[PDB]
Amino acid sequence: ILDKKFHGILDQGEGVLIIFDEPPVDKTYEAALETIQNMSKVVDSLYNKAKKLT
Amino acid sequence: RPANHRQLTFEEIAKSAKITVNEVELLVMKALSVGLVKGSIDEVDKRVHMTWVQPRVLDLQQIKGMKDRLEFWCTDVKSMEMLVEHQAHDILT
Amino acid sequence: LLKLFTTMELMRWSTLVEDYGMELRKGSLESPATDVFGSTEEGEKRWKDLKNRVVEHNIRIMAKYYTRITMKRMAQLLDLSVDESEAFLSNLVVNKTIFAKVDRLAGIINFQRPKDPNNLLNDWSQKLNSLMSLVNKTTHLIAKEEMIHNLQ
Amino acid sequence: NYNKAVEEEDKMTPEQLAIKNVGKQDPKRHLEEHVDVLMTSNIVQCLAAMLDTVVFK
Amino acid sequence: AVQKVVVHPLVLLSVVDHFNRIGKVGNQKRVVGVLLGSWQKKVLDVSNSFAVPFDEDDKDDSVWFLDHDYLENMYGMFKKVNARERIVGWYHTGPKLHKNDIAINELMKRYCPNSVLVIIDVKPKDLGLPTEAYISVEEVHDDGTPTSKTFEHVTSEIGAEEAEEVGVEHLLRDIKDTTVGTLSQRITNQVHGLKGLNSKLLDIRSYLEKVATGKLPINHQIIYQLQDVFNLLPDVSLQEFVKAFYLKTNDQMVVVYLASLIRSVVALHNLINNKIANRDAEKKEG
Repeated sequence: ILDKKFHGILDQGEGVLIIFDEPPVDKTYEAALETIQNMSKVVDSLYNKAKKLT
Repeated sequence: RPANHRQLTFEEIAKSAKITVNEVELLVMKALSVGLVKGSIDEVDKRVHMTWVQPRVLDLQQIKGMKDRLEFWCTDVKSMEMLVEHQAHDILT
Repeated sequence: LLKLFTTMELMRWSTLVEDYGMELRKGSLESPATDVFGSTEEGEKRWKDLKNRVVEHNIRIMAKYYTRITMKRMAQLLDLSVDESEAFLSNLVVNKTIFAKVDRLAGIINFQRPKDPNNLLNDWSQKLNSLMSLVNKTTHLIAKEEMIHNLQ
Repeated sequence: NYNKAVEEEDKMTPEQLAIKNVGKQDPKRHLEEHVDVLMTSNIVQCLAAMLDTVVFK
Repeated sequence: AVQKVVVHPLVLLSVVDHFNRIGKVGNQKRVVGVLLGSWQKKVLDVSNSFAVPFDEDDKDDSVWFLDHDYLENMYGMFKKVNARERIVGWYHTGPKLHKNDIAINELMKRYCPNSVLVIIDVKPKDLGLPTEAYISVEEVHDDGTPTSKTFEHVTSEIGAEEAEEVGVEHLLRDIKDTTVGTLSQRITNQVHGLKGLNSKLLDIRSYLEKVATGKLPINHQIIYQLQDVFNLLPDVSLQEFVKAFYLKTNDQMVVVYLASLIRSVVALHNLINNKIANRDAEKKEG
């Protein structure tokens, strides 16, 4: 699991291993991380703002 | 029954169909071979599930009293069309 | 044989013993029985390859009604035990012909499809199949309407 | 996926708006063509989300 | 097994000027003509037609007039202008049928693999589709009579081939391409909702007149077997789409996640550079 050769969940209580996985969602990932970059760029425009003001 | 609970229990089947619990499975797999109904029958609850069927030949009293579905459909999808359009009324634009 | 090839019609295996074993009780040609089931360490493997037929082909006829079954009911339908069930589950899961997933937290498991693997496919299948049906509807309801209102 | 793959080069423009004082001849404007596509395309998607609740009743 | 054709309304303007002929020649009120063309596939295209001088008695309605002075030598003309655009069918107005249509079809069926009686629309106010096709059919019955020939609804559309908009889209002078989702969708909502539900009123016309004063195709074989398809989901209280409501949360998932994320980027889009242009204009106007 820690080397990603095996994607699932083990158990000790009921003793039931269960394999499943679904990592990639670029609808979330690519969009929101590019919005983080967008917000960094808007912070870079905050000095055009703070320059036109004062 | 037009209504839901289309995950029907096997009970009416084994009562009125003169069949047993070990043979409801054959009763609907032979119907899969027939091909007029193709249920996704439950087998953890033993429930005989209802999917699409081949309905009837004639229900002339329900050819007359299908208004409670047809005119139901007509005036209610019409009214809700008028309601969607009436909430988005003045963006006629 | 051929009636056992289409849906396999979940018969009694001792009626298979009747059919495929009273061929030695033939006052005629027994050379079919001699060539097929007169063999012992090949013909006995054919008898149990036909037990492999009942499990194999009847899992392929029972593959419809799953996503919900326990294990005892699968023993009560495969016409064999739970131990013969688990041995056949073993050799057919290493077959891995259709994607199985079996588990004994309580035993409600089965041979299965990939277990409804998708999101919006349900919207696609259900609503677009049913609604493109409902858009073909009006296009041939005008058909029926004109053809019946030619006369009345 | 179009509307992300072109949005990263859309946001390669405000870095070019950081010209610290002024070092750019006129706005060279690439704001548009990703307002309108998003606008009408997701209007289509939200009214498509309407469409099942419309046709069904 | 024919779905759709491609329609040039150019010879429908020939239908228009023969609709100008019939208003000033005499007793012939309806426009009846002959539809040339060429089977290409299940999809098809039409480039020319012509309009017969036709009369039809009100008494014993099987009285056709399709002159072979007007068919054979005009067919020589239409063959001389092109070998490709030959016969494919004919056309008359109204929506329904008159009686003699079957024999008018079978007249020119001897020339064509499948002659088509596309019933045409000169004064369009209809609720469904424009002009629509009918193919040769042998469906007879489950009863086994002598073979039925009443040409069944084997549909059509108005397809668009190619350029012609030198004429057409200069002749528009009014219309606009709606950037879809700009009340184009509610034009469609109006037309398909209202015009499919009063098509459902045509269906209640069927399902009321064929109940009160309507016989033999009352449950023909396709009324009840399609009341099946009507019985996809007609149910009583709220029809309980119990799977489909969390599945509709799974639907609304994608839409309003793009709304939140993407329309917040739209907020960033308009707002940040709008403040740039705005406040620059504002105080750099000093």
